[PDB]
Amino acid sequence: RQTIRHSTREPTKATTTKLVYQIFDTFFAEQINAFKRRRCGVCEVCQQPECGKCKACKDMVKFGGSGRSKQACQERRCPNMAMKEADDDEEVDDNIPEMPSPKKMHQGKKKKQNKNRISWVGEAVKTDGKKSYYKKVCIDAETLEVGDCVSVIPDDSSKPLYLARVTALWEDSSNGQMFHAHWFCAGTDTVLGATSDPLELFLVDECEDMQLSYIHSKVKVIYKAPSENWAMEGGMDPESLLEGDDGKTYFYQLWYDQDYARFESPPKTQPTEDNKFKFCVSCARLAEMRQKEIPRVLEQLEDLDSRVLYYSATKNGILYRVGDGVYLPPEAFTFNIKLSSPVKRPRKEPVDEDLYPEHYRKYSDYIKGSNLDAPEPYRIGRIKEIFCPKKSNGRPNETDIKIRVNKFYRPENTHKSTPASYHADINLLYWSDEEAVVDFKAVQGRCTVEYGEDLPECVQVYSMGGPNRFYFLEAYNAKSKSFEDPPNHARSPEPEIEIKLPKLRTLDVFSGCGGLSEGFHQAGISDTLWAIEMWDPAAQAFRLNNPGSTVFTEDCNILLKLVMAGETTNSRGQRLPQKGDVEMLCGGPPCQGFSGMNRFNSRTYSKFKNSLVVSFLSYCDYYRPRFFLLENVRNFVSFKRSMVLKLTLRCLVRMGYQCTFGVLQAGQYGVAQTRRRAIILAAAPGEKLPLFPEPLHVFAPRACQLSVVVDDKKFVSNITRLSSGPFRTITVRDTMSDLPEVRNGASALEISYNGEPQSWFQRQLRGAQYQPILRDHICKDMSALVAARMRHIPLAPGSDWRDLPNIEVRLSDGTMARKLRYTHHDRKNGRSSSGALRGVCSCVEAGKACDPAARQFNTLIPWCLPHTGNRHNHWAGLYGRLEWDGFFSTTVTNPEPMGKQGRVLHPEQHRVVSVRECARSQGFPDTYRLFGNILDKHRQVGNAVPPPLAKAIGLEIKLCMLAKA
Ligand SMILES: Nc1ncnc2c1ncn2[C@@H]1O[C@H](C[C@@H](N)CC[C@H](N)C(=O)O)[C@@H](O)[C@H]1O
Ligand SMILES: [Zn+2]
Ligand SMILES: [Zn+2]
Ligand SMILES: [Zn+2]
Ligand SMILES: [Zn+2]
Repeated sequence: RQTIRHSTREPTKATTTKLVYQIFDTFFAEQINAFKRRRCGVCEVCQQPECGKCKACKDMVKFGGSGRSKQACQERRCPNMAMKEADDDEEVDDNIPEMPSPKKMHQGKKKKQNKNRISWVGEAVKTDGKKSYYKKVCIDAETLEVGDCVSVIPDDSSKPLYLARVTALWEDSSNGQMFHAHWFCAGTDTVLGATSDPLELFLVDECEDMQLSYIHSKVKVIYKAPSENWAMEGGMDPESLLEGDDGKTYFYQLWYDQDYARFESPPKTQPTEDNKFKFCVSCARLAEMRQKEIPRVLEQLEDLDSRVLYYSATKNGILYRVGDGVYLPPEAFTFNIKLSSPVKRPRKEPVDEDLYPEHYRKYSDYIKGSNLDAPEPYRIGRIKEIFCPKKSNGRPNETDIKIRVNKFYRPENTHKSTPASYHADINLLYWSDEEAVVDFKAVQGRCTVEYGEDLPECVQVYSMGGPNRFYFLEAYNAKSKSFEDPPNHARSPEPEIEIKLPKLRTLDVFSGCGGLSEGFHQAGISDTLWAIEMWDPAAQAFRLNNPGSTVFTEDCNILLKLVMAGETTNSRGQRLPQKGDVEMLCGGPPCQGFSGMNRFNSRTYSKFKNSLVVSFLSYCDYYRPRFFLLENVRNFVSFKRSMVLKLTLRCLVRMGYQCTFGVLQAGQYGVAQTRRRAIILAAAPGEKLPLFPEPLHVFAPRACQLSVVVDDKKFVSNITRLSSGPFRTITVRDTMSDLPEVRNGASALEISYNGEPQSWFQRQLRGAQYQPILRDHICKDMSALVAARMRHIPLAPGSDWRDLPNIEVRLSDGTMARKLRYTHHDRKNGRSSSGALRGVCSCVEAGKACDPAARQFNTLIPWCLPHTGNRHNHWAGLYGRLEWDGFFSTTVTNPEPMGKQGRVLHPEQHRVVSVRECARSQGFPDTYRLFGNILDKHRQVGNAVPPPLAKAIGLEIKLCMLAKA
């Protein structure tokens, strides 16, 4: 801010461990400021013009006075005063990712060296064809045995020096004195970049045979495994095996996946007792990958005239058998039912511009084309046959595996169309005698589809019981467009039980009201015994939902200092968590202060160096939990030239943790809301690093750009579902179609649902509450003028302020709303059809200034919008209504009609979305308790992580727990 222009503006060292501190101390040397609440210049108060008749305005320069009391006009006490939360992915700085996959680094020509003396030492130890392997070799003085590391020189100088481990030494009668090189990857070639230790290397699946003449020199490389007491080493002082070793010698401790930015513990792959002298883990693994991805049929069950049928086939590590469920692209096949195509349009008639003067501002959006709609979910079908053609001789072709399936219908696939999806379970299907033939290769995955009546338990238990589960009760006949019982051939007929490991004691920092913990708990992997939330209202709410937890309502920095000093309890008399108590650490630290993309500064970094991110990493380091989870706004991966992301990974790698990062879209996991979150996963040395959750629901493509660029390298997660998904997208209708109509200003904290749930989504969220009570279906009370605006926004899909009628209106308070007057000729936007001007200030002129007297007040159409319209894409979305078929925007923390981030009017009712509706958009069970005043509740809901999203992530961690032997 320039000064205090009507502004009502409202130790410092973070608690760190010596390891974390030293990692961050290295950067942005200083040798060659508390948060201030701003006001949202949008509410009907900030809009208010300085009256100039009170101690405030009368104490300013404008109204005769001294600029002493910077206090703003009294008629401008912003009720929505707020801190600028970095939770602002409002930058879309990746809407056009134009890049490939990280080309296997070492791909390139190397320089042959002129070592003048290379002679085998000892006698051969094998003779596989033209290859006679040796145990040792001697080059110009130097000596090499397998297991030793060498260095090769790239031909291109734009490439670094290569380091490799010699896994074999042999001599080929056709190539000479060879060796196998298993390449290492230097830290600066990983996402860490220049933030890594200059001596640290990482293992990668890159190797190649090569002539010993390419060897440049011998190099020492030591392995740095986790100590016996790794989990207790948190907080200790930086040790050392030896100085010449970890201090001055190349070392490594982890494996690295360049495509996924995954740092993992070294593979354990074993060597058959046929290659203990020529084993290469890389080849071993690469061999697994090539074989794990060759669609191949197995046992056969019949040999016919033109093709042979098999009982099962395997593709991508998954075994497919006849009768199984399979996922197919929407292109795989069509349904007999003709996808109806609409015709005609409105009976030709333009809009009345005298009445709707700001409607022309909608043409730019229109012509600019509309953004793509969510893809169709997967086609689903039962495997009837698995067959291979027949070679031009008589033998089955395996390079071509085909599958004949039964087409399953989704309710929306029948003649009933989309409306059929409204009340149907998301996993409800219909059997069909329609068949299709596709290439096994087209299969996207395996799924379970069972006849509901023969299930050993109810539909709900079966659905909440496992991934990719579908069911059917009736069959569908497209020809007669009728519903009949399923045939008998449509029924059934190493499966054990459902092992349930104990929950991990979880410490959730910056817990907010609990979204993240709720989802984790729902995944059945955790029990948040300890939470930290400095903001009281949200801390109270966490208490309400987790009676068995210990909630600390204080700066996360004070508690950690206590435990580090040896304290076991705190001033309030609460028991502090100690090493061994925390098995999992999760949280979302605020990034306020360094939310910009611009590079770090010497000053701007000294503050980040003491930010909550460093404090959170300190917690991770000290407690050394089994699994670490850091969630944040998508842009966490970009802030400050990605240094925030690189230093966070760098710090985890230094701790010896396995770690990765990724970006997820919440809408892909069950909510009718767009919200991308950055996710950093870390896992203990003896754990299995989790994978990111594969999308469950199809969602708008433009909202699903998940890739990330760091220092010109593109990273993606393990996610393979990029076009379709198992379930249809969840809409606003799915979210709140069942809610009782309330009015602007609703305050009844407890009302009746007055009806039954309608959508599958609603069924899940209202739960199995004995005496169901609809809570918090309350919404902000808008001024008589704002309310008037809302009731005048059409219900037609995509209506907003640009649809308001320029008419005089009496208000609920009694005053009259005047018409907006077009006073200046805007040469850019022209005139209306009748000849009316379109400008509302002098600025629409040639550079001209803003005649302060040109401002208008209390006009249905807000003067400010056409005023600055041309420079904000016509403020599309303001006073806009949510669409029943659409989704919420990143759930607002304080719904405002003219708020940038705000497209918040209810689909049909003339009000802004209620607290409960917002909680629905986040996936919170209707029984989830919130605490505080209405604005406090909105904040709670909005800052939280959507449970469905955290649940998905939680299930990935669960898989790792079950896999640990
Ligand atoms: N120094 C601090 N110590 C503890 N909590 C803080 C601190 N600074 C901010 N917070 C709280 O951190 C939270 C950040 C939230 N956006 C996180 C929400 C959370 N992941 C959820 O699912 O509900 C807010 O509730 C803040 O009030
Ligand atoms: Zn305001
Ligand atoms: Zn005043
Ligand atoms: Zn190899
Ligand atoms: Zn102006």
